[PDB]
Amino acid sequence: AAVTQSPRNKVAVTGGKVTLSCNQTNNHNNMYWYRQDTGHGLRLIHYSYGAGSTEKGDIPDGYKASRPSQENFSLILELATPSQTSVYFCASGDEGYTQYFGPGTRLLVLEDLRNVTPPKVSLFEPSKAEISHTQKATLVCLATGFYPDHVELSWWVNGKEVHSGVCTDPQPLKEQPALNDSRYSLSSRLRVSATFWQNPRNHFRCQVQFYGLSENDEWTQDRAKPVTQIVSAEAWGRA
Amino acid sequence: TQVEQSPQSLVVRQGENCVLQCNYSVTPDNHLRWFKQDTGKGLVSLTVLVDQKDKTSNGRYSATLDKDAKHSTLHITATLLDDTATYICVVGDRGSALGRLHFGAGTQLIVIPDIQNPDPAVYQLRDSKSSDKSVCLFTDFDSQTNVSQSKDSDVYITDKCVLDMRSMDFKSNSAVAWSNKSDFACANAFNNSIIPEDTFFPS
Amino acid sequence: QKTPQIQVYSRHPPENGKPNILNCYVTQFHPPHIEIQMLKNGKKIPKVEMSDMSFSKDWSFYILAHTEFTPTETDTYACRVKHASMAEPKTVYWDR
Amino acid sequence: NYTFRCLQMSSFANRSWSRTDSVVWLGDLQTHRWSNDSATISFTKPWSQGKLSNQQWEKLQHMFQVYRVSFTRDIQELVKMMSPKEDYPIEIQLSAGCEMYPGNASESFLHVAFQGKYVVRFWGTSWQTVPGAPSWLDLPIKVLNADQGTSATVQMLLNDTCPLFVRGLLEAGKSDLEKQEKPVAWLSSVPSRQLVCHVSGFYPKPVWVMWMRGDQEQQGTHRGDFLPNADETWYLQATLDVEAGEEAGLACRVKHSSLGGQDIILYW
Ligand SMILES: CCCCCCCCCCCCCCCCCCCCCCCCCC(=O)N[C@@H](CN[C@H]1C[C@H](O)[C@@H](O)[C@H](O)[C@H]1O)[C@H](O)[C@H](O)CCCCCCCCCCCCCC
Ligand SMILES: *[C@@H]1O[C@H](CO[C@H]2O[C@@H](C)[C@@H](O)[C@@H](O)[C@@H]2O)[C@@H](O[C@@H]2O[C@H](CO)[C@@H](O[C@@H]3O[C@H](CO)[C@@H](O)[C@H](O)[C@@H]3O)[C@H](O)[C@H]2NC(C)=O)[C@H](O)[C@H]1NC(C)=O
Ligand SMILES: *[C@@H]1O[C@H](CO)[C@@H](O[C@@H]2O[C@H](CO)[C@@H](O)[C@H](O)[C@H]2NC(C)=O)[C@H](O)[C@H]1NC(C)=O
Ligand SMILES: *[C@@H]1O[C@H](CO)[C@@H](O)[C@H](O)[C@H]1NC(C)=O
Repeated sequence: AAVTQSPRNKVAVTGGKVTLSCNQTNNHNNMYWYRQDTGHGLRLIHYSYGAGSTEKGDIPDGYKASRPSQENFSLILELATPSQTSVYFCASGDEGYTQYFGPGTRLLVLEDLRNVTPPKVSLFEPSKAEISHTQKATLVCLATGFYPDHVELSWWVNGKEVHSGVCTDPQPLKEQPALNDSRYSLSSRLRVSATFWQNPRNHFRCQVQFYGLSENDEWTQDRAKPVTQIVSAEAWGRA
Repeated sequence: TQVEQSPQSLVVRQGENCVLQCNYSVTPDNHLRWFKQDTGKGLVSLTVLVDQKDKTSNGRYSATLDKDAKHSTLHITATLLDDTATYICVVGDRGSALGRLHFGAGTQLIVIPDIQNPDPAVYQLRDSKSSDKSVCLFTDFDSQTNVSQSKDSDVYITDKCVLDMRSMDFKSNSAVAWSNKSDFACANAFNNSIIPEDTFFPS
Repeated sequence: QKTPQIQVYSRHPPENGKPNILNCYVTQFHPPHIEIQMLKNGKKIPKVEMSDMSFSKDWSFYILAHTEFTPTETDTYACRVKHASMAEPKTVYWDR
Repeated sequence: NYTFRCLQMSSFANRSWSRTDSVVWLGDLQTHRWSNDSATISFTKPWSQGKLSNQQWEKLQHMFQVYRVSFTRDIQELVKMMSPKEDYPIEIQLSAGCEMYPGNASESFLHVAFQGKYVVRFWGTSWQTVPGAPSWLDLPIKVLNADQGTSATVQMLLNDTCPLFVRGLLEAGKSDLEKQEKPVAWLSSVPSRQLVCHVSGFYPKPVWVMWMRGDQEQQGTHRGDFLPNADETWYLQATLDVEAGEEAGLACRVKHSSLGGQDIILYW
């Protein structure tokens, strides 16, 4: 019983309209919306017993629900506030008690979008000293100069994602801590065997999925519009 | 709150056992469920307890439920690195869709991985497109080594990070350091840090 | 909706100047929400005891109202009932 | 040969306001009472606890205490589930209990009425709709049957608890159930003339009332309904239609178990 949520990550401005949606193909009559905040368990906002039905949960204020069909259940934020910064979980179920949860949606509501900037991604090639000492090769990816901190870094080898030998900083790093609107930095590491890196046919790529502005969001600055985009750095293996 | 969890935070070494408590006041109590949630991820169901005095198991996880005492424990035998997650207790008040789920704030578990053969070193790595730009890699240090933040504001040092080469059964700690300054060297990158007395600096 | 049936009767043989108990039996009504008054000369009696509301096998509600009274040649006793099924309150007078 | 009845009546005026009241009958005598205002079940007889220990009663009352709160919130959610098919006000009645027979034989029942019409019963191991019930109820039935814990509990209440509780209730209540209260009769005439024979204060309910001239039973005798008194006794009146002037010679004869062969003959 699979449940999908869209979008998976959203950066929004105060007063903007935000629509969080989730799809379910299980033919379940019942669907539920939760939000998760540090120091709290999941809390019910709205729920539905079928198409056309919307019911207030425990904390419905500032939220509107919509059930146009059996498959789709949407949480609508007509006037977004910074207090609606949370992780939103959607769930479905039939007559049983079991609720099948979606993957979650990270929402960040900012006061102004003036400081939103995409990252610069750089890939750093393994040290020859490391290769001859450990027989292993560590690649380092570096995402810099981005705001806000809503980014997804992933490692790709020959068009396929790799998880083994990968660890990424738990939280992004503030480039200038003194500033309240400081831009962020983030590092990651992919460690492989020396013999794998020495292969000139393995194509290594680090990509950062940045979440910023939408095409609908207006932009009145001289610089390029900081839209939701993928920024990437790339290197080939070498002897 | 009707569902309380203890402990709040928990730090444990690899291979060690731990027990997580969940107490509640939810009336009535049909079933109790334990979730596992990796940092910023989904809710993976571990087990469901349904009987007055119930016991369940799932690989290395085992659980109990006493509905007279309104109490549940989750035991994790031989902790691994992947167990590093928040663990959530959930009580449902009906045996059907009419039920409301009552969530606990969770128990945060951190498992410290066992480093087999420590070989601490500081390497210099260079940008694939730019020869001039570079980073410093402090790696292969044991678990009880603290990586301190930079004394200079123009220098950036990341916190400890452990990666798992699951193909080789190999784990190693790591930290990255870089600076915007031109005259910057890796040998001086970890001055304000309690590093081992046998660190490797390449000639 | 079902209109209530009201029956007014005494517990003991009625005679003038002798204390007695008067009963008001309201039956066959739905919904259960009811207002029952026992009147003396049109004026409400304050000490009117009420049995708990119950229903028969046919799901229709019934309730017994009773109060202490002393019948005379001159005094008039009645039972007044307001229900949703009736536009007007129905008053049934006691007759020996 | 007695019938044990738990009569629950629940009113739902709107989304918020709700009320549930219960009364318990063994035959025609009230044993328990549970007003919405009360957190606990009240005894209306000294022996209402039956042959159950205090620990057994506390555990049983607590089950119902949880039920009332649960049932209330359940219905409210079921209304939400069917909207806009069904709406407030909503009246729900439950008739639960067991009929007792000679020896160790009994039969239990749990009947549910919606808006004054019988629609749902618990039969065997599940909830089911009876003939005549609306089809929309199939979803609530599907939802209630999903609750395995409730199913097991209800089965235990019907199969085991009810027969055992009442069987012990008849022992402790033997004195009140087998009581004999004497009827008292009086006559009156209402113009139309109709002669009325009032019979009041008798227990148990079985009684014989007939208008007679000597040894001749009058066919035109019409018995009314059995009306209850406050002191848990019965009232009944028999009417006879006669021509004005033919009252003389007529007598009302009353037969009841309490009199013991001494029938009340009341001449006019
Ligand atoms: C039966 C008589 C036995 C004799 C007892 C003697 C004692 C005498 C005193 C009696 C006084 C009490 C008043 C009597 C009132 C009559 C009660 C009838 C019995 C009801 C059974 C209660 C036990 C169930 C457990 C019970 O309390 N169940 C509740 C709560 N269930 C929880 C808690 C339980 O411990 C657990 O497991 C379950 O797994 C879990 O889900 C359900 O939420 C029920 O769904 C509640 C409603 C059940 C009734 C459904 C009627 C169908 C209505 C459908 C209409 C559709 C609506 C249209 C919109
Ligand atoms: C309680 O007793 C019932 C028997 O009927 C009672 O129903 C209650 C509500 C009450 O009115 C009481 O007076 C009645 O006597 C039991 O219900 C029966 O359960 C059995 C087994 O679970 C069912 O048998 C089935 O048979 C088919 C065909 O052989 C099989 O394929 C199935 O697997 C199953 O075994 C049967 O349908 C039920 N009987 C009726 C009439 O519905 C109930 O089990 C019992 N509960 C407890 C806890 O003792
Ligand atoms: C019937 O009883 C219930 C339960 O005692 C009452 O509901 C409670 O009402 C109070 C005050 O309004 C609230 O504080 C509680 O939250 C309610 N209790 C529960 C368990 O929900 C209800 O008000 C009563 N009905 C009437 C008409 O008096
Ligand atoms: C619900 O019904 C009650 C009684 O009929 C009434 O007093 C109350 O105003 C109603 N509640 C609402 C919210 O309208």
